[PDB]
Amino acid sequence: PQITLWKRPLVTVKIEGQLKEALLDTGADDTIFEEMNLPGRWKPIIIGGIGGFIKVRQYDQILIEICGHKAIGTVVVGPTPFNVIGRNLLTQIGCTLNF
Amino acid sequence: PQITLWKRPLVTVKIEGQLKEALLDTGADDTIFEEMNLPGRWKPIIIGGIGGFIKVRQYDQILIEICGHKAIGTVVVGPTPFNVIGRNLLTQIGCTLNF
Ligand SMILES: CC(C)CN(C[C@@H](O)[C@H](Cc1ccccc1)NC(=O)O[C@H]1CO[C@H]2OCC[C@H]21)S(=O)(=O)c1ccc(N)cc1
Repeated sequence: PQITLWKRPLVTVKIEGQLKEALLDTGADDTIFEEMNLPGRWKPIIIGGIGGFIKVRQYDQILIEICGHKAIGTVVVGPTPFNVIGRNLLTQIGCTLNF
Repeated sequence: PQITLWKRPLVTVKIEGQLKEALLDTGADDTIFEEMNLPGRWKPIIIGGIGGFIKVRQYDQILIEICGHKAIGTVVVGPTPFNVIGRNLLTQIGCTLNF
């Protein structure tokens, strides 16, 4: 689909059988979600944004189906105000900026 | 232009006669740059990110020429790690996400 930027680019996402709405974020290198359980071993890491840093649990080879397109990649879980689909998964679905 | 997301979507921008590189950020509602001087009256405001909040000076009707395309809108000045072009200005240049 083509997505204008007049409203937040939110998309419905299915992850580990759960339905969530996530932000298509070209400014995010990685994907981060609110607190939730995920398969596989995780490593505690820290990510930095505008105004500070947060501790998060890193998961690898996580399946996400975002707006009907499937992708596997690293997914980070922590206290984020919004679920963010970062470039690590945007590339997988063939997402591009165009103007 | 078409912009894939394998690398950071950095673009060269001219603002107040200054040359800067800025991040095309679909996850940012507003545009914010590192410390710099700008015309017009400003109001101190606060913005929130992934790991906290920062105090910033808000400027309205600021001209930016991003990749050769012109836009006027609110520009926020504060301690951001990267210059970010938010949706308030992305919409003006006709920026869209496509997949
Ligand atoms: C630090 C910047 C490069 C911005 N980043 C992505 C960006 O889209 C965030 C994504 C985002 C969105 C909502 C809340 C927090 C973070 N938005 C943002 O910070 O914008 C702020 C300025 O305009 C305001 O609009 C809301 C946020 C404010 S980030 O959240 O910190 C980030 C950094 C690293 C990773 N792996 C993932 C995300």
